Amino acid sequence: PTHRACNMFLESYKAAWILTEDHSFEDRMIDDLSKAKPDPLHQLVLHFSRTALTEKSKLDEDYLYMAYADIMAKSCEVSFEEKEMEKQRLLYQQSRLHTRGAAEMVLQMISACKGETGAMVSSTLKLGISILNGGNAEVQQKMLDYLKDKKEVGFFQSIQALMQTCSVLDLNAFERQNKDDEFTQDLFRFLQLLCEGHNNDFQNYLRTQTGNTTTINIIICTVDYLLRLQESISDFYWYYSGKDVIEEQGKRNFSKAMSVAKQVFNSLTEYIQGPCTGNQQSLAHSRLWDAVVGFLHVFAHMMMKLAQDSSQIELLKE
Amino acid sequence: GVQVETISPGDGRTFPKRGQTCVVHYTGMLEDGKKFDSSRDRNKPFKFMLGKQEVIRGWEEGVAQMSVGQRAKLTISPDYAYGATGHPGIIPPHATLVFDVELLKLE
Amino acid sequence: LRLFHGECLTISAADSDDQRRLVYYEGGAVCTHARSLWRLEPLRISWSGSHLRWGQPLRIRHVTTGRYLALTEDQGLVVVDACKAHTKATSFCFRVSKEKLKRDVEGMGPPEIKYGESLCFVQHVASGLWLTYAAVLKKKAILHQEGHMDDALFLTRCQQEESQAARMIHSTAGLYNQFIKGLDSFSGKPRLPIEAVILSLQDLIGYFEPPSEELQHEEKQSKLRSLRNRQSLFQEEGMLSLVLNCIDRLNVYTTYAGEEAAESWKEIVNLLYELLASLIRGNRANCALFSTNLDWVVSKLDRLEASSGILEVLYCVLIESPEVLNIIQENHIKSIISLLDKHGRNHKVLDVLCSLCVCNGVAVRSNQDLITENLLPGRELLLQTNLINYVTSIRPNIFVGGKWYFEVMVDEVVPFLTAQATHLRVGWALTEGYSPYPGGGEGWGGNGVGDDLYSYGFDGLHLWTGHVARPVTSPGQHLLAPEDVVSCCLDLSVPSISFRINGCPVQGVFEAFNLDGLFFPVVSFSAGVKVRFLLGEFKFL
Amino acid sequence: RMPNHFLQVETRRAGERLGWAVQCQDPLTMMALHIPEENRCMDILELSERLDLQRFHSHTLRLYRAVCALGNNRVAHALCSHVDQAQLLHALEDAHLPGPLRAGYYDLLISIHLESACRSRRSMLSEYIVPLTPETRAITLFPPGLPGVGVTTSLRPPHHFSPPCFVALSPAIPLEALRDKALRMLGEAVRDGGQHARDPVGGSVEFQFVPVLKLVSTLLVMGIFGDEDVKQILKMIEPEGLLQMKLPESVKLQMCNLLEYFCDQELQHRVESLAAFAERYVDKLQANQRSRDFHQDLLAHCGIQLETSLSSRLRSLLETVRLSLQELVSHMVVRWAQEDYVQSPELVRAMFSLLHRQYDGLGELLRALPRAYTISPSSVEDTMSLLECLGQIRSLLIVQEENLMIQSIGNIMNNKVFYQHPNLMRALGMHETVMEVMVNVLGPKMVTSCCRFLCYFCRISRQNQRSMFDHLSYLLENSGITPLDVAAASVIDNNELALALQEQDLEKVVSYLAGCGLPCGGERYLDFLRFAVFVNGESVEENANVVVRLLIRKPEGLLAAIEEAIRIGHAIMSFYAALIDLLGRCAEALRIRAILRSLLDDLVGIISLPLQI
Repeated sequence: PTHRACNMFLESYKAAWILTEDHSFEDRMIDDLSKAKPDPLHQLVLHFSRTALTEKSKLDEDYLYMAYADIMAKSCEVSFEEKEMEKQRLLYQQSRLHTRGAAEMVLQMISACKGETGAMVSSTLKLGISILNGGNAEVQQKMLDYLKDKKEVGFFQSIQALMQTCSVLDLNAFERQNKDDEFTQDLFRFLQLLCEGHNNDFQNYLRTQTGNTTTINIIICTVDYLLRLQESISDFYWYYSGKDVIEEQGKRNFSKAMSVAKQVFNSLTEYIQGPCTGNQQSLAHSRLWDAVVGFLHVFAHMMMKLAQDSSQIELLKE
Repeated sequence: GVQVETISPGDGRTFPKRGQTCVVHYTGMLEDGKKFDSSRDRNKPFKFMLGKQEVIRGWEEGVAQMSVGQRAKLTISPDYAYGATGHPGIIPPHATLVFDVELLKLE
Repeated sequence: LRLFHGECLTISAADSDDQRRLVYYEGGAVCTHARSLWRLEPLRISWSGSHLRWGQPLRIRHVTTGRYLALTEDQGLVVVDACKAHTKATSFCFRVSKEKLKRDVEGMGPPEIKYGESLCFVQHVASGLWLTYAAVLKKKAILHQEGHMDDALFLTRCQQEESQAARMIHSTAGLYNQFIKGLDSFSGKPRLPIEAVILSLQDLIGYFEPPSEELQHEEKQSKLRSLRNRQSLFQEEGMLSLVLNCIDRLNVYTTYAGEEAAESWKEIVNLLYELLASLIRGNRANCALFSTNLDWVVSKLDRLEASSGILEVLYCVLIESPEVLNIIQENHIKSIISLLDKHGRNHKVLDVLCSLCVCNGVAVRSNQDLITENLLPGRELLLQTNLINYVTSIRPNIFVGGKWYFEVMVDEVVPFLTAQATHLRVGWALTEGYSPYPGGGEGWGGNGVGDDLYSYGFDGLHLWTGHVARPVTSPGQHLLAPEDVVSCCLDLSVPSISFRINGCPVQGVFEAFNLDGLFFPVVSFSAGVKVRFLLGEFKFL
Repeated sequence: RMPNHFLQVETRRAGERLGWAVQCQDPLTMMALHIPEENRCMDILELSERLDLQRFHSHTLRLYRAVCALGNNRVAHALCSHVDQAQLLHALEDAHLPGPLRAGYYDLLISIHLESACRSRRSMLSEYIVPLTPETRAITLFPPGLPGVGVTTSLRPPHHFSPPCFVALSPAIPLEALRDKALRMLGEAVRDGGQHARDPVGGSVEFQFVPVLKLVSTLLVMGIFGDEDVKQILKMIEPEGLLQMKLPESVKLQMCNLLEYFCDQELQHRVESLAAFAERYVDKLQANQRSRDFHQDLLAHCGIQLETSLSSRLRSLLETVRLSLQELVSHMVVRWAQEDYVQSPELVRAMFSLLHRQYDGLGELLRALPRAYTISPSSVEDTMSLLECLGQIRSLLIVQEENLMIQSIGNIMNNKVFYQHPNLMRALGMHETVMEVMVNVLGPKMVTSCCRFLCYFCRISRQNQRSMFDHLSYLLENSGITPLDVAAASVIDNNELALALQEQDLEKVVSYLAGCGLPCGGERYLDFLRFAVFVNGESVEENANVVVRLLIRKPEGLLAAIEEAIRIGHAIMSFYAALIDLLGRCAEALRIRAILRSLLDDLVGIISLPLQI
């Protein structure tokens, strides 16, 4: 069956080997566009900004944007003395995008993509995490400056709306798969990275963003997510509370759920990490205490029974 | 009906018949002299079997009167042309057709 | 400001069965719409803009109607006209809690009710009730003694632009309606706000003027989205219905109303279309409002009074509306094209027709073929074109006033060199008006295009005068063979001319002539073809 | 008096004496539009002064170019009757027309003739479905780089130009004389522009080049040109030059498109040579496995080698897969952004589409491969019958229309390959097209053949059936009244697939039953639920539960309604039957049985239905 075996061989030689880490080119591509009334990298960033700013009801899958956003996403005591050079290299790369307005590009893209959770949004968040990574002050300040200089309003509508969807865990969905969190990871890493370096002004900005026509509290949303997420976790505990021994699928995606709740308590703690008392009062009167209570239920019983056998201690650990 | 008129003489012998592959240059204009077609614009001669009904009736009956090498003005009647329908986009309904046909050769 | 319920407070949409009185909670699209809006007016004239204080009495005012919300025995809770809106029927106040439960502050006063967070139960102080709702999506509200806990109405500020738009809707409706009622007064009475109105029209057009290309893209898209927003904001409130019925009532006349008014009328109507165009430059939905209405536009296309503005309208309708492109059929396009015939080569027209022809992306093929059958085959209308071969003529050096004769033997005719048959008209012509300029000379040019010209030969021989191809028979019934000898004759005073092929007669021909000209022989020619003059080396006598 | 054009070149008089033999040498011709309304002929070259008619007429050309309509051709013959073929060719050859007109006639020569063929061609140019012909074996990724080779093969269906006959499908031109003409035009342009003489033909460099590079660009995407002419093109570009010329931000876009054809064709040669190696290597390896389903996994074992001496051959060719347009494209795009701050976003998007294609051609291959699909050399003719039909439906995607899609979907139904190679079919994405047309129709009796097609498309395979399964929320939102039995066909077979469905879809369907309180639509929805739950054998519980929870609330003495239906239309009884059947397919979950016993409560219906024989 030579045609059959040849198509099959195309499928297998695509399944592997073609998957070489060619992506090392991407980094140099960036600087190749960095070469020099601006610069080509800047041309491309300003072009995507031109795309984000247009009304489109909903943005179309801009393949080229996904691609160049992924490209820029990949663009970013002897161990200490190397570490200063490495962190400074990272800051050089992040500024390599930052001077060229890519921060505002990410911000406008998340804005423009609104409440849909397209893969393209996922790329905007990949790039945003690539730009902030270490928690640059430069970027956070240009982004806050963008968001105040232009009162978008719909930016936080976007984050809120996608976060109303996002991803959870779900019980029946596991019950029928028995026979996708990466984006929530990117997103709350995003919101954490917006607040890293203890930016009081921007945390307070998240709490209300005063200049906009519609106040929207990202923190109470985030706590709402942490809440539905424990609820899913707890029900998922009652799926296994009787079963003692746990299926590896139940020990895999459950761990993913832990990666999520961890990225999110990291987001909240990053929101409150400074003594910005107002965000504290905001999150205090919010329904987080139900959520820490419920994790305390999951963190009581899962914390006891996962200990029962050696295979699950790994999952107890996370 | 159709009213073919001689323009320039041919051999005066070889008239079109059944099954022959007629080869002609021509042009097509309306009553108003508005040209709508012209084979020489293509510089590609037109080839039709006669009596095979691949052509309009006035062309199908009137070219037979023509001889090889002959040029003739086929003032074909519309009824023998595209008729009350009229060829879409080109020929208006009930438009009498005026051809300046030149039969190159029967084949 | 908007009153979000957790969805928001509003009234019935324009041209409702309700006569726009009864209040409703509602979610969905209305939240962005202007009828969702509610001005909050404290009873005091002074310091009304002071921070809203809990429990202070306040009239609530729907903007777009201008009307004040009020309790009323006649129809239960209803928004109502200010003339009827005595304070006792319409007082209200915002409060922290259901429990029940003073001094004026001449100052900005203490801060309290934050937007979107300070929830506020409504209460009618004159009655002590509550803004309850009954339990489609029209969750109707009425005042009631109790009211379940989710009744709280957290407030949300309107945008500047939008409230400006809405108050503008009130002024706009409130001017055009009385304009219309005034138009009705003389419709049945053969024998009016006007310049008041026109200022509103020009100002509404300025208010909708699309942003310049000269603007940088971000400011452009911002002003553009603001434009689309304002367009919708006049869309929900029936501003289009209003402008269209004003155009309806103004289209009756080509002038009743007094002459003082009639002089401004030609402006007004046209101005309206300009105004109308502005509402449909961009937004698709307004074009969807014209989807049923297209035939209307088409008739008003034919009005030829305001003229072009109706065309720009229709063009705005087509450029951004697949629906309208679908609905359109024979009559409308035939009327469009008929307008093309009725004005003469506005390029806007063709822009309209190509806009009919192809929706943004998809083609609409019936419309396409319809454009073809109603344009192309007639050929009479739009600029038809063709690759003509040059004609060029030569004459013997000396002309003629007695009787005269000349031969012209043919030498080398090539029939269909190029697509055209080669040109060889030969014959008499006068000096005074025969100026065969080689580049385009009426018809497709050539000899015989003029009364001055008197010609023979070419394509079955025969003759041309004026331009007409008159087919006089000849014994040979031949063209001009390269062997052939053309022969030509003329007489002084007597207008006779006659021609011979190869020395034998081709009947009589055309007669009467001006002697105003001084006749000379002419030999037109085209392609590589050549001919011998024979003024007298005759080969025939 | 009215000034007018002196006529740029005029006749050769050649008179003498004796008989005074006036004479001429060669033909000359006006490009003469007339105005019938004034009955005045005029050469169009003159038109560049009375420019109101220039605007009007350039818009007449916009109207012809528009009315030819992209994907329409019945109309185009009339446009042959008007614009005239020869007139087009003369319109191209001369270089004194004002430029909107000039570019307008090039646009017409594109549209009236070349454009529809280019639409038939491009979408399939994206596909890479190579034959296993012996001709497709001696390709080699390298010559024993340089694109434009004649060995590109694939399938890629032939052009169909019906000659523009007017006695009694797409209008015809001489393709080769025209390719030569356009080639001479790019050469004349590179020369005259390269001396920087500044007529400039169209009154702008933009008009001097853009229409011509357009005509050549469609002409070349079309696959007209034959190796050496393509060499002429590339020598007029790189050379290795139009590419090195200073340009307006317009011609650069056409260079971006042309060069995009070069890079895309290079991808064609790359994927094709890699498939040819699939033959050249798999023919070897199969002899190795036979010297000694899951066979695919074994092929993956053959693919584990990089981490049986045949493996070294892979260890060279992969490095061939590593690959000088790769210099100039990146260098030139980077030069273009570098020196100009280009605007017109489209040019930019083209530029960096080119640029991303340049720095990641391995990934361009990695995206190109799933659409590529090798084919047995004997059967290809059927695919040749197939592809064109798809073109037809792809012509309908951008729009009677209905009869064509019916006969075409039927022609696809008849094909042997549609049996033998389903993977090619889902790889073409053709069902997505058929659904796309299916939805454009929905918003009749053309819907129907389309549904038979999507249903049978569900029939042909299960792996393909999931490919249809991805669309169910779309297919159900589209079903306001049949696409729903297409979804039913999507759900009919696999149990894993019936488990794969979201509760939201069944919710949409039961919401449709909420909309059926007034019918047949309801029994349809109930039938979709029937396939949704009952599956192969005892109904899946995971879905059945959710369906019953939804049917607690939505599909609303109810048993009396049966006899009321008996006293007669009967379709309401068919709805009650579909309902009691759907509840007859549902059995933790012990309680739901009480929920159904709540609605035996039957009993009398079997007796009444037996009495109604």
